[PDB]
Amino acid sequence: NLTAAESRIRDVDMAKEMSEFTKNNILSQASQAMLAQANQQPQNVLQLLR
Amino acid sequence: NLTAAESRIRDVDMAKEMSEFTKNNILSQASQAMLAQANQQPQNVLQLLR
Repeated sequence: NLTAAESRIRDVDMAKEMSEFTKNNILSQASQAMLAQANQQPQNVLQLLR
Repeated sequence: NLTAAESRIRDVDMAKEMSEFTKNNILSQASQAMLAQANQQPQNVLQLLR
């Protein structure tokens, strides 16, 4: 029984944690895509200058 | 007569005790099979990771 409680504190439910891993990754990839879009505005500013 | 009483305390009825032997063994074998089933869940957890 103590093993059970120990595990409930210590052992992660790797199913849910896998889903959180998935999620955090795709949020990172998306975020990077948003950077790749963010940093393209200045070049049309240049098109106004050029 | 005292021999009879002695035996009733001391002498096991090996028929019944044989049946208990049978029983305890098959419970052990079954239990082990349940372990062999128990320890296969984590590998489908891996299939979620992999």
